[PDB]
Amino acid sequence: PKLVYDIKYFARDYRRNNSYTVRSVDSKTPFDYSKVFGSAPLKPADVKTVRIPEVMPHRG
Amino acid sequence: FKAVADVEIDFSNRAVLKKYVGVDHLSKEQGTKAKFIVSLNSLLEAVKSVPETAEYRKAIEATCQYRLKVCGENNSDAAIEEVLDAHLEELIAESKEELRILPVLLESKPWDVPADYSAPVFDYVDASTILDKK
Amino acid sequence: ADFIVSKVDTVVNWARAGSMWPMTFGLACCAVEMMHAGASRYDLDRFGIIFRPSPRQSDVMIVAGTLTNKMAPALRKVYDQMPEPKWVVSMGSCANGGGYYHYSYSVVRGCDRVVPVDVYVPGCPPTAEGLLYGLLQLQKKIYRSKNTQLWWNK
Amino acid sequence: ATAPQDFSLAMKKADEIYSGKTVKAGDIGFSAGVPLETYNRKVRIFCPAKAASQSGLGRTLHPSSKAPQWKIVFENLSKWENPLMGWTSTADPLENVGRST
Amino acid sequence: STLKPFDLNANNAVRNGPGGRSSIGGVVATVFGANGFIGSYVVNEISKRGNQVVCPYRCNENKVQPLKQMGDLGQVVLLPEFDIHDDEYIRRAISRSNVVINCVGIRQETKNYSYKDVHVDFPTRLAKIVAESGKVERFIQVSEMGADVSHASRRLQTKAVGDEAIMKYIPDATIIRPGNVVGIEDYFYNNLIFQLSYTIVAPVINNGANKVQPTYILDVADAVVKILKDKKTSGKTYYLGGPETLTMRQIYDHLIDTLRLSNDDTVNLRYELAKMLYKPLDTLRTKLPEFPFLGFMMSSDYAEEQVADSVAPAGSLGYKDLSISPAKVTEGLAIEGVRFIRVGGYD
Amino acid sequence: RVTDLLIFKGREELETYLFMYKQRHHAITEYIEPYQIKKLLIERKSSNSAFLDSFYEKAYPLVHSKYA
Amino acid sequence: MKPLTPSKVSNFTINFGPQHPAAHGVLRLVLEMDGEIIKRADPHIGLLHRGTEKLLEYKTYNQGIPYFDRLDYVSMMCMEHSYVLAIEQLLNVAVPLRGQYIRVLFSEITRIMNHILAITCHSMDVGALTPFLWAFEEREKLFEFYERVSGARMHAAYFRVGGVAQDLPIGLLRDIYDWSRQFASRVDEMEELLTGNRIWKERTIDVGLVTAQQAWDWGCSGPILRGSGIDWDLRKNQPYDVYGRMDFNVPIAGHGDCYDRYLVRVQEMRESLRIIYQCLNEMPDGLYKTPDQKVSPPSRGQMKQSMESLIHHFKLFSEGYHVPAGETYRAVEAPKGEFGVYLVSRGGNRPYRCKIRSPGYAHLQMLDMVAKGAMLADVVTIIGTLDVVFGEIDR
Amino acid sequence: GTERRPGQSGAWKQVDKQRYSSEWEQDPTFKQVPKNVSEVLDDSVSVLFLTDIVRGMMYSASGFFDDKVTILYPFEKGAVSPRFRGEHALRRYPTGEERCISCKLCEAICPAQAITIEAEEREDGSRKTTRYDIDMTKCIYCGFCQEACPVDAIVEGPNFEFSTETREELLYDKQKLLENGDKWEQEIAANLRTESLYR
Amino acid sequence: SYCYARKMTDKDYIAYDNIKNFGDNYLTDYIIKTVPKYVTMAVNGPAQSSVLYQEPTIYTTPEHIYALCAFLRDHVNLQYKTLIDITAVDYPERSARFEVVYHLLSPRLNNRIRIKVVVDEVTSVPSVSRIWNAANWFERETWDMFGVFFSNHPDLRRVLTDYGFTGHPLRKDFPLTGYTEVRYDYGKKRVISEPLELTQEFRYFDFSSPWDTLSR
Ligand SMILES: CCCCCCCCCCCCCCCCCCCC(=O)O[C@H](COC(=O)CCCCCCCCCCCCCC)COP(=O)(O)OCCN
Ligand SMILES: NC(=O)C1=CN([C@@H]2O[C@H](COP(=O)(O)OP(=O)(O)OC[C@H]3O[C@@H](n4cnc5c(N)ncnc54)[C@H](OP(=O)(O)O)[C@@H]3O)[C@@H](O)[C@H]2O)C=CC1
Ligand code: SF4
Ligand code: SF4
Ligand code: SF4
Repeated sequence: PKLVYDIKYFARDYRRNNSYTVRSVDSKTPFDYSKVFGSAPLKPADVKTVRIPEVMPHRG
Repeated sequence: FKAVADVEIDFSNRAVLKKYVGVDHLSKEQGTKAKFIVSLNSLLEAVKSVPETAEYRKAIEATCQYRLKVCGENNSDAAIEEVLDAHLEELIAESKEELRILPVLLESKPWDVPADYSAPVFDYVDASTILDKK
Repeated sequence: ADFIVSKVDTVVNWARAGSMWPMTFGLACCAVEMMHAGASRYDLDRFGIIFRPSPRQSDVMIVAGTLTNKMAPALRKVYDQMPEPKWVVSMGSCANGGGYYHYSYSVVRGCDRVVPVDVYVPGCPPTAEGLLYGLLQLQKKIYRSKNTQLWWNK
Repeated sequence: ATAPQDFSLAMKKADEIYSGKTVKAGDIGFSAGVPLETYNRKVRIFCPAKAASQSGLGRTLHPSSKAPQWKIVFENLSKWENPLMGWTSTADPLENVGRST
Repeated sequence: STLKPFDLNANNAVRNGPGGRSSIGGVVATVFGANGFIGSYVVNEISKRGNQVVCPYRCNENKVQPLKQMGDLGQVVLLPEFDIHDDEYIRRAISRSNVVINCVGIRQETKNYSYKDVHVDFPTRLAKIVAESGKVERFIQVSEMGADVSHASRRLQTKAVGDEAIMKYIPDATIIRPGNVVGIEDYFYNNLIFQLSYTIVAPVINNGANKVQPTYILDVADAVVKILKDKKTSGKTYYLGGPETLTMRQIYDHLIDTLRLSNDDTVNLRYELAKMLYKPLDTLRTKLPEFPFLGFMMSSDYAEEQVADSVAPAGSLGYKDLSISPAKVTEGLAIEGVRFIRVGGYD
Repeated sequence: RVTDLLIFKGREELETYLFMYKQRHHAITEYIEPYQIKKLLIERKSSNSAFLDSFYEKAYPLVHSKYA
Repeated sequence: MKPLTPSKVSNFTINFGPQHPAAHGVLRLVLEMDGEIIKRADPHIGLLHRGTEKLLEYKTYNQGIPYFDRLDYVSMMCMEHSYVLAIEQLLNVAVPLRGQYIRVLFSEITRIMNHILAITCHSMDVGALTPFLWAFEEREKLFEFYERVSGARMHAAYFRVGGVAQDLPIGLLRDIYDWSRQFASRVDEMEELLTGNRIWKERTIDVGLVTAQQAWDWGCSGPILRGSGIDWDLRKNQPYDVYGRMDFNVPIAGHGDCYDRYLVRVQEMRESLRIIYQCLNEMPDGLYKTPDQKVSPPSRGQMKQSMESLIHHFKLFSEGYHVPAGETYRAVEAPKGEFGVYLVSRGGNRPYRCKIRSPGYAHLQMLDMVAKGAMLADVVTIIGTLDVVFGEIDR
Repeated sequence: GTERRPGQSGAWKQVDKQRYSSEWEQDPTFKQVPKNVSEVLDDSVSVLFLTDIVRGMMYSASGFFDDKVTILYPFEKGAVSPRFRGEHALRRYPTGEERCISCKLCEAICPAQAITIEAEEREDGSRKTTRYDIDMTKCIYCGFCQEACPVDAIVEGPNFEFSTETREELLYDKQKLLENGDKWEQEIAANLRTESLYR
Repeated sequence: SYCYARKMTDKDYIAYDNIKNFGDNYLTDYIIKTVPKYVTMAVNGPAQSSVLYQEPTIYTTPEHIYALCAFLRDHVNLQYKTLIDITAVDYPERSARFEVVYHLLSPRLNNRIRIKVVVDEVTSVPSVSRIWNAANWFERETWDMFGVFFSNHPDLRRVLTDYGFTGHPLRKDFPLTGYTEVRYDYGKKRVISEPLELTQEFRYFDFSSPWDTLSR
């Protein structure tokens, strides 16, 4: 354990360091369907998959 | 997945699989490629009622075009299933389910909003991002 | 005669205590501990305790779970249908005193408010051996009674 | 005093976007379904003062404080001791609701 | 309505709470005969209001089971071994008690206990023991309405003699004298029904001429509470008769009607014949244990008490002095119990 | 609107008895018994005013009394 | 001028009361039946409503964990697991790998006992009593593991925010491994008595038929989905612990009848045995609870030697940790389906709102659709496959 | 096994479907028509001779002769681990001085609010409790109070035989808890010494 | 749509890349742009599905809830075929006290969405049972616990609370112990309800620190 003689919570404080940003969305600007379906596969070969996360986050 | 039946059956037959997992309950029809093409074209005809400069209509047009393309290059009906991550039967039922809510969307007309419409969006920033690095 | 009456009452106590027909009012967690207590590993049928589905044929009643205001009338109705000896055992903190749902709008603080309780078995859940200890305490209570001698000198 | 810049932002925003319909005073109390003698009880609306032991300003009405600090409290009623175990017994249903929630 | 205090000295200090189960009432009570029909309801009334009730009982755990539910923790104290001849136990029972209620009585004689013991010796002995203490403030004794020194029946005569002895030792005692009490566990309607249904013939002494004033158990239980809530009631005998005076023939007929019996099973066993049929059977009773087959009805004392009119004397205290309106025992909730048996749409 | 809610709740109260959700003893306890009790009640018209009676009874009038 | 045709009327509004060979708990069921066939079923619940959700609001977060154990007495670990996961998400707390493994292991163990009880109690409801007693000995062996780790056979309260309450006692992994060496043979013994039996087949085949669309419409989860042909598992589709590493296959059936769900549950027991073996072999070494002592209690020697640790111990066992303002819904694959907690925090030490999503609530709602056209005897089997727990249904 | 016959089913409508339609032969799980004479005899004798029944009969009959698993509860007791949470007990130091220092943390951590504590300064000057009562009809035996105590004063002993005949005896007090600690001192100490290694 | 088992082996993937992206970062913008009238505000926050991802929360008004739910279930790209639960949260500080929360699942998108309708005691929320059959009991529970009326519900009845219960228990103004208590009386051989008395009162322990900052 590297925390025995090296104590710094503010470096390891994730609870109080979360924040919420703000945006405004409007109907006038069109949605980018190029992003949604341009990256979509058109053939079986191009299919890409997201693997299951093996472990949940741990400090180590 | 693993079959829970002691009886030995072949799951590469691509019909014994469908009989085992109960796709027949979803639709008694075989669900060929031509049926999918017809369903997509009927959805395209249906969404004509929605105004031309409506984001919903553009979305349905884009999705139908993408799926008609995926039907285009892929001559195998199973290949369409692999690309679209679905059985052809449920892909066909999908367009009918879309057809069902068109009357409800034409009664309230959600696309009508004023030219100053603004929907505030609040986004969450994780501390792990900032603490580890910037 | 005072000797004969004593022999009769001790035989009657043996008969009543050895063959206890319990009816289990299994609301909640404790009913499964009772399930385990009547399983292979603890043989209640060796003790002579064998569960009977209907109240009319049961002489001991075990309240094992959280009694709610919705249920207490049904608990009392079941208790009234039982025959005259009718010993009642309260098992678990919920039945004994409301327990962990004590300060709730829907919970009765102890089945003692609704029905008289002879033996209280504490736990959450009470260990099965603890339930057998309570049943043996009730068996001792039955042995203690000398009804026929009291009948002679009444 | 600047801004919390957290979930409270969306909380306040949900507050200002939405609103409640006006009703006559006391009409909702009948809809609540509680005993009507509950509303015979009198209410004191106050903010707790700072404890003299501590020097923190969180509990006070201060620009630092971002939490609700105004309580509805009901008047104190009779309390007695359990004859068997000396526990504090009460018959007041509204004893701790106002302070707690 | 405003709750009225239990008029006991220094009650104002000890009392606290709304008057419910968990509240504190300043009444500690030793109710003799608690497991009986009358005693159980009195215990229920006293304990319901947060008071502590000491219940001496002859060893019988199953009989005293309902009394356990009556009160909160530590309020109903059940003393295991009660003997009417044991002074030390009586002193221990009334040690902390400021009111004592005596409901101990026997409907019939046995070999162990006679009327003169239970109805005379026990009241006198208990009266002396209560008098020497001084802490006990209120004493209530429960007796029959027809009890008189000049009564043919031995039960009703011994009861009156015991009441006079109690009045001698404690001058401030109140003698509650209810009529035939109707209840779910009563010995009036239940015995009449058992006579009508599981007996070959229902013998009725004379033609049912004897008049009675039956009262409901809840009314007597409330009357006990009203006695204890007023100190002005002390030293007075209250004849708690029912709202309506009825002949025994009317009650038998109305039971037959409510139960929808096919016809009248009652027969005329006139007096001077019961006095010959039951007279040896009394000597039989005094030499044999308690037997379910024969009791109460099958005695010369019952015939003697069913040839007189057990009604309240004209000038007398009653429910009106206690501001209670007695409920009719031939209609309403009182009669539900017999109603459940049969009403002609039933079975 | 409050009237609508109250009517819906009263309809629920009726439906409980009509559909046998509640039982006979519930009807006895909550309606018939109190009404019969009120008729059978005899009370002495108190000469003391309302304040005097509550003052004699309890320190805090707002607390309920049981078995009055 | 063409005659009209009249119809028939249904009566017999029966009341099916609390009944012992059924899913455990008290069930009041009002059934309208045309003759011997049911036309409407209206389950009456609230007989075990203890006001859990409102009681949570008056307790601190660590004080409210034992509520989740008692919500479902068959599967305690899975029930408290969702609560601790939601608090961890709001607190941004990372669980050490050993504790993640211990949680997955004991979750699989409670899954196995749940399936054992479900199958054997369902057989008892049918009327076969031998598998039931043959199963209690296994369930005792697993309760012994619980009493070893926590000191309580049923309500362990072992899962905590940031890890587990205590470490695994020495010798436990060997004992669990032995129980695993013999478990498959025991399950095969049970499987022969149930599977292949003509009376069991006749009682269960084509009873309680559900289709995939119906299951999604009514919000069903777990064995009900997988017996109809839906390849959906939270442990695979939405992993929540080191389940992603674990290698196991979803059991799938297609008919949707009672028998298919029974077969699914047996295969689920086998898959859980495989997951347990992987957990045993790959169990890491190190911390079992989070190193942060502002959300987890310090060790006893540490509180007895350090001032900061005594302060943290005092403020965690009196006030508790403060959870940042936010809302979260965390779901776990419980043995009965998907169990989720919707936790709303305003920044205090007590939950403002803790909604519990019952997997069995939607199944009991589905009872009416499933038990249409059936018989009075079929209701018991249909209830058995739903495997409803009424303390779990009535929070 | 898993395979099903056209005749055997539990639902009337499904029986009607299979009786009057041949969609069951399309389905893989069902058993197909025998197509040979010998297969017809095999299936006919299987159904008519109750074959599957007997196979379960032998495996059940194995139950008669296998080693019974049961415990004579009075004579033999089930295995109990050191961690076991049972009847509560207040503990004393080896000198005879109570370990309790009235921090009142166990009352704050009690999920069920079963502990009521009030204290004072003792004449010597120690922080000691004038009252420590636990409601065992309200306890849930979580063991949180044993976790919160900084001096090991309160422990859940190894005793599960503490049923009573009245509820008042289940309202423990300081004297009763101290007596329970005295009665089970050595066992509690051994369990704590073993448990200290882990935590 | 319906996750009918298709791939017999090698379905190790949580989902496809495109399906994940469309729902990881475009889902709220897509909803707002497609059906703008229904949406009033949107919040992206910690995910219901997982810790690592982000899931949307949409605030809509009671009048638009039925059409928004119908759009969410049957839109080709967004197929929220499942209603996980329906819940309400009481905020007495607000004029519109109750926030009715809807939790949905899209099996195809492997995503969770949360829909909030903010109402008060008098206003009603249209029932969504026709969209999801599971809603019936959830709306009945919301009516029982909080007192929120649901319009056009097939039969809105109380579920959890005792028969004859008129108060709504999960309202923040409702006492924790309630107002009444249940006991059997010997005199009247019935189980009866009486005003509450507590032998030992609930002890509220105020643990709040002045120095804390997380409290909002
Ligand atoms: C094939 C040879 C060709 C020659 C032709 C000869 C024809 C057979 C003549 C032999 C006479 C002996 C027959 C034994 C009795 C069986 C009667 C018919 C068998 C039968 O139909 O099977 C089931 C009846 O058995 C049951 O299942 C009843 C329940 C039994 C439970 C109790 C069992 C007791 C143990 C068995 C008796 C052992 C006695 C000694 C211990 C019905 O059911 P199904 O639906 O499958 O048939 C209907 C399918 N359309
Ligand atoms: N019809 C009525 O009920 C009426 C009754 N009364 C009078 O009220 C009194 C009681 O009424 P009720 O309760 O009906 O009579 P019960 O016999 O029902 O009650 C009698 C009580 O006295 C006890 N008891 C009797 N003999 C002895 C004894 N020798 N030693 C100790 N305890 C004894 C009994 O205990 P155990 O059960 O062990 O004997 C029982 O608890 C009687 O005197 C009766 O005359 C007044 C008006 C009418
Ligand atoms: S006492 Fe504990 S184990 Fe028993 S029913 Fe209540 S919560 Fe469940
Ligand atoms: S074990 Fe838990 S409930 Fe029992 S006294 Fe200790 S802290 Fe309280
Ligand atoms: S038992 Fe332990 S935790 Fe409880 S007051 Fe005493 S020292 Fe404190």
